[PDB]
Amino acid sequence: PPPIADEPLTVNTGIYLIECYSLDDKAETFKVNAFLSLSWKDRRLAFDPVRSGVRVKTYEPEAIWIPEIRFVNVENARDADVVDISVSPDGTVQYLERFSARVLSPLDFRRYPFDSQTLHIYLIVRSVDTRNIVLAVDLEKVGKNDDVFLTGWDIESFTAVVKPANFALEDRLESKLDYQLRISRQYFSYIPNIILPMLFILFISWTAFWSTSYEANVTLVVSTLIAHIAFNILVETNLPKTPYMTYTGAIIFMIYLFYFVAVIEVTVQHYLKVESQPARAASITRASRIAFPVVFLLANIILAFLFFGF
Amino acid sequence: PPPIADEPLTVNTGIYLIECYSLDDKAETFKVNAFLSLSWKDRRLAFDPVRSGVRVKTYEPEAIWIPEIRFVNVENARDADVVDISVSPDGTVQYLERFSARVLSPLDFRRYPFDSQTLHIYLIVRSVDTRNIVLAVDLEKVGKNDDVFLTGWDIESFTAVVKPANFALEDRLESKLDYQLRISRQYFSYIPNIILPMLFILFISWTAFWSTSYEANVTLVVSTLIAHIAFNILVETNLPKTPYMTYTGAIIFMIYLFYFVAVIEVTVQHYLKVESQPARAASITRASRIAFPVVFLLANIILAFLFFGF
Amino acid sequence: PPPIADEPLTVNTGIYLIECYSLDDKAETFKVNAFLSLSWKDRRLAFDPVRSGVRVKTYEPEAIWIPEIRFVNVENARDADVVDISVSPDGTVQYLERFSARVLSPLDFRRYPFDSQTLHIYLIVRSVDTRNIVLAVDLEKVGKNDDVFLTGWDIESFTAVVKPANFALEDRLESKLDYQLRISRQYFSYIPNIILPMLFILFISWTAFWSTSYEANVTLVVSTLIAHIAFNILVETNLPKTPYMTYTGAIIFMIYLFYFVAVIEVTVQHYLKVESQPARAASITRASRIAFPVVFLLANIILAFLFFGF
Amino acid sequence: PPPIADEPLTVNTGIYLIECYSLDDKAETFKVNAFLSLSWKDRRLAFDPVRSGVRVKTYEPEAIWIPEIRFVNVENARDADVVDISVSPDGTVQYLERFSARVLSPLDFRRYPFDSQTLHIYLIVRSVDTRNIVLAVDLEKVGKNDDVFLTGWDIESFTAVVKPANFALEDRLESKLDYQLRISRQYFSYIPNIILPMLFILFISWTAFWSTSYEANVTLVVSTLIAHIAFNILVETNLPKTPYMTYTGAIIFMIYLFYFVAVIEVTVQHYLKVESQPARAASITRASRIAFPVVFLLANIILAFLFFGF
Amino acid sequence: PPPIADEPLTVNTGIYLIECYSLDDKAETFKVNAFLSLSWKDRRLAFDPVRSGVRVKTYEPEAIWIPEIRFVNVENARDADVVDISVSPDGTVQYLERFSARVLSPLDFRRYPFDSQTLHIYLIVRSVDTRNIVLAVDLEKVGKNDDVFLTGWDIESFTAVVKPANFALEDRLESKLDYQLRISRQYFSYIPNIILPMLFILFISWTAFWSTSYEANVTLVVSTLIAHIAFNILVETNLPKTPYMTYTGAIIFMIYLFYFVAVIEVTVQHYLKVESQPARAASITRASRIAFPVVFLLANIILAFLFFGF
Ligand SMILES: [As]
Repeated sequence: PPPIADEPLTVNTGIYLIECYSLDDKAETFKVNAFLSLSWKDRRLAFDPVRSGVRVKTYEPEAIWIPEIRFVNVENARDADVVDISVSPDGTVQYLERFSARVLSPLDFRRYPFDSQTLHIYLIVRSVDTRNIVLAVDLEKVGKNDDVFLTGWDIESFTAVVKPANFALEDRLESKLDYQLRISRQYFSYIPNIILPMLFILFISWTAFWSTSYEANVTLVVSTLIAHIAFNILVETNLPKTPYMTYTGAIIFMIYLFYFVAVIEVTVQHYLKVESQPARAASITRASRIAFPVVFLLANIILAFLFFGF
Repeated sequence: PPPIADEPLTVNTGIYLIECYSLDDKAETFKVNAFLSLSWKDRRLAFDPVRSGVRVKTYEPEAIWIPEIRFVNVENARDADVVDISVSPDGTVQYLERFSARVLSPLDFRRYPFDSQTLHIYLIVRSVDTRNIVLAVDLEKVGKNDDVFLTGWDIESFTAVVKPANFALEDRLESKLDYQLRISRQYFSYIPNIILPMLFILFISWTAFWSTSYEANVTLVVSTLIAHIAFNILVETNLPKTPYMTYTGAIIFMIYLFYFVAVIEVTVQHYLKVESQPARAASITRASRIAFPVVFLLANIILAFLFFGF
Repeated sequence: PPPIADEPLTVNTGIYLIECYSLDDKAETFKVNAFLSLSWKDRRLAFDPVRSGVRVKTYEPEAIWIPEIRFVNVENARDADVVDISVSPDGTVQYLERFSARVLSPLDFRRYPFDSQTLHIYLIVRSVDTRNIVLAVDLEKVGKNDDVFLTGWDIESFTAVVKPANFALEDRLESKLDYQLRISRQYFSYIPNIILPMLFILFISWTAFWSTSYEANVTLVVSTLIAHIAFNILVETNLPKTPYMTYTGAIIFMIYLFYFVAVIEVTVQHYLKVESQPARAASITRASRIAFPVVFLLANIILAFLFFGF
Repeated sequence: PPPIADEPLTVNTGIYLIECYSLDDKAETFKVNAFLSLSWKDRRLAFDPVRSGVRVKTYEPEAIWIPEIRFVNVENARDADVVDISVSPDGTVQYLERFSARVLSPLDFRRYPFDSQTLHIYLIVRSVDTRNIVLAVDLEKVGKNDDVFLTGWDIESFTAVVKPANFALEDRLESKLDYQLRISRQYFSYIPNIILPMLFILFISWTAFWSTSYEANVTLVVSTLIAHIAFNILVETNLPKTPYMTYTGAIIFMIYLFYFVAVIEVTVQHYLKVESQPARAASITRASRIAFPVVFLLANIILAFLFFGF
Repeated sequence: PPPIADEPLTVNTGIYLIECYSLDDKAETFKVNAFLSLSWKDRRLAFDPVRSGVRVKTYEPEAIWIPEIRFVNVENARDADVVDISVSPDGTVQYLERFSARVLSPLDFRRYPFDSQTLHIYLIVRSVDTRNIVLAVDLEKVGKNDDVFLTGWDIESFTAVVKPANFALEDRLESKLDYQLRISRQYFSYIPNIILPMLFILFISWTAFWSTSYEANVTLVVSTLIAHIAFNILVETNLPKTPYMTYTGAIIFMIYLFYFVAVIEVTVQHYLKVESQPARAASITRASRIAFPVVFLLANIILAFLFFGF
């Protein structure tokens, strides 16, 4: 029984994030528990303040006509309990629910450990024989507590795109709003636990530039190459199959090279020291001790620049 | 209370993919959230536009008779909320729901990292005492947004087989339609993370063709063979037990060989260099340095051709 | 309101597997989505074909009395939507639902990678003041599509034990039926990925029978022993804690020995070659080169026979 | 509308375990699916057998007053469907539901691999203005099938403490019963997969008591110490953070020592063989070959005794 | 239909923890099952003890007006069954439910293995046209059994902040209470399983201060460094991405250093012993044997003090 109008009826929205959690980088989802605040004029139930009852009248959902506000990017039906409904005299309705649903917004792992994100929540609404435009009421959208969690993410700002996007979808127009959740990652625990350890093994790797024993140079460059897989694999696991290239996947891969040419040297410092030409060998080995850490720290300035600096 | 007809009543279908996600290579499933668009003439509730009400009359599901459209290949009951029902004058019904269910379509991992897929959604409908034929209405089947996600897959085309398949199933005929979702994989993250690293270790493996120390040749060929298991195991994990042979399972296995004959050589370059016949040894070792990388790159053109080229 | 009878009322059952999936070796469960087909004579609602309406009358569940058919070996309440109910003239009822529940049937991993299974679905029904006997109607039990999936398993046959098992359970007799799903595993991906790789490392292991360097023989036999744990652990993970012995757990363990005595040899080929008695040493080493691969392939014929051949 | 009585009304309980499963050592829970059997005299609905109807009258739950029997140690609300209600003439009610809930009973991992357990299910009931005492009816408590599963546990006995525990809880007395599920673990798969492999590596560890090469003794004692972590870590994972000491955590830890002093020896057999005093060295090494396996098998008799024998 | 009052109506709260469990360090949640005890004067249904019925009258929830008490920090809607409602003569209501919900309270891993925690449960209540103030009744808040579990945590005290926090939230004041659950961790299983094993490997690490073989010193210091990752990774897994530094993450990282300088020494004890200057080498090696374990145990007093002592 929709509110007989003279034009496209505006429904006024708003979301108060109460709880945020389980951001799942693999799945590219995250769970939210918030308030949903709808309101619209349904003159059809305006009500003579003095003549009867009081300032505002309380209805159960079954009584009033309520707009079907579906969330767009959600796994399942949003999971909402109704908090209160309050019809003002002029026929204005005040709806408030408290839903909790897991939201499917994409993430950009291009700078992985040092990435900032922008999550979305949507809200469409399909029309009947009066059109429905949704729009935001920013006093109910200051949604976000001073307790909004989201482990391992700094939360920057919950805003929303005031202007809705009105489509035609199957001979019935819908109206979609964009609620924006901006977050930066807490890179850090990525250092003592990934970056640093990763580097350390790389350095030991090429301690075999001050060594002559092939036996203890393969026992050296090869042992460390293994541990790098232990890190490549550790990192690769908590991260989805991007069709593009990650920052850490870059360096984690660039690293794979400095182990190949590392193993190339140790190898050549021998077919060239069993060829009785140690003239050359400890000339090369001697060089490597510079070329490598340089080319590296060089290729990291090259690489790091390539991602953040551009 | 089904619509009294003069022949098999046609129900007109359509699916607008809203969200796509969690394609699960192991489970051979994927989750979809879409619009379901049904429509049929139920002359039984045609309604004198002028004489009463308006252009089109809105019903709740309980009022009208609605056709039971079950999805065929689904784990559980499809999970739908109803968006709107609109009976036209002539007795034509306009049904629209917005379901979300996880769909069990098979995948062909024969070219694994470089595979294209064709997912299916089904929709049967069993008949009563008027026969039901389903068929597609292509304005509600343009289903698929410009936002359809499906991480790590390029989505090519959502179409549908116009001609339904009508069975006899238990003394009651059913009608099944075929909705087709064609996707190609985003192979790539498979290179810096699998293929390349995998190859690199293989090359280091046979750096022991320019070495004479058995000690550092086993510390060499054997250490790399381990890391290959680290990749065989990593790859074997995100991939089901195909009764056939994968492409990467091919080369990942072909590889296992170039480590066995590699370890064969290093081994023989010694029972033949402690047999005071280094005449032969460094004749073999010398050859291996070619035979191997050739036979390999040869067997990869042979293998690769065997899969893609045929 | 149960159908007043003159004897134990027979309810006629049937299950059409529509979808099969998520067989979970660890959990010993599997999920099924099928048709449930019940039927019984309730003369109490026979209905004068000519005198009124038509050939058959359609009821909602609330109207008719329907038998409580519970599935026995199920995690939770079976998850069924009703497809149609059709009372024939003589008072015969035609019930059809389409449930989906996850089923707890045990598996026998005794031949693990090469095992065939026999899954069960149950269906009890408890009685009131007329006894209920269930029994199968084999036209609704041809249940199983030509699309029944079950990844990594060949499906052999869906049948059912016609004769029900009628118990006394708490001063009320119940009647249970046995629906049988027979499957063989798709052993194979177990070869290029487990068996073969496992063997290869074992062979390299005992390449140290043609070597004299203890340094490169422990670097040899020990490195491979590690990789075998990487396989024991890989295999042990996707497999429950059987109180009995698995086939692959056999050979995977038999293998642990050929590494212990392998490491015994290399070890003794030294306290007996530093004891200036290489007379003996390269007599033993020389032998091992046969004893081992023989005793092995021997113990595998012994072992394999012990499991399959008996 | 509770049954007007002359004293504390006894409600008669009973539980028929139908299914048992998912015992979760980490979570200290387990799932059960059983019958709940309640019964009480509500003279208020006694009913003249001859005068009307029949022997016993069937009610829906809404009609009768039923006692709120909550399970105490449960994660969520118990998940029950009602099987039948049958009021006898004298006003006696026969209630039967078939719930399934996951139960939070603690476990004692003190003897871990060789531990027996005693699970609990509770059932309280709070009173109104007639007191409620619960008590057991042992014909409906023989609950437990001949099919009760519980993977990896031998089920010994389902009994119940006849005398209830009646508290005062918030100015209203409750009555709690204790249903006892006694199980022993199927230790075994813990031997070929943990205990044995664990020991084997320990033995190889100290094969370096018959060796003199420090290079191949560290390559020896150290490589095995790693693999022990692979087992410490494997075992530690499927086991919660006990504030006390596990048996296997004992020996798994005692083991850590025999690798420290093992590495101590190999180390000292060298700063004492490069000190040109091999007089002593191969005197120690010689001793270790006994002290170790003895002190070990000794400390295991000491340790094992300490846990089981006391 | 809220209770017509003369001022802000006080609702009297209380929570009897019945069950506690699944504290999830990664998720920063925990599950609780307790009694919720509300009470308020609704003079509107006072009732002439003598004139009618009895001492107290029992209502179903639908009859009375009940206050909407939502829990604040909860994932989903709290999951409550109602235990009893009892209106006293004066119009006093006695409400009692038994909810079970999972609670999102944050934890401070700053002292990780040796940390004490303070969990929160909240309870807001929004007002209508009489204000609602909640407040605690400490006879229904002694909530907590003598059976409160919470595996791997010692439970210290369940109390509550008597003075509520009254906000203005969207032109309607709410009232929030703070229920406090204080727990200390059962550090311990962290020693035989983490701390000790971790240390042991560190000690073996630097057994290469009494060794001269580079081959057996890298096979030494490097093998142990790996095992440390096996522990860093084991520990890092059951612990969230703190933006701050953990205690064990400190020492687990401080440790990474004593392996780098350890490997630095062994390395330098060689480019300085192949430089025919063993004068210096076995002067350094000799020193390390002290500097290390000291600087360590020193840096641990330094470190441990830095966390607990301040
Ligand atoms: As190694």
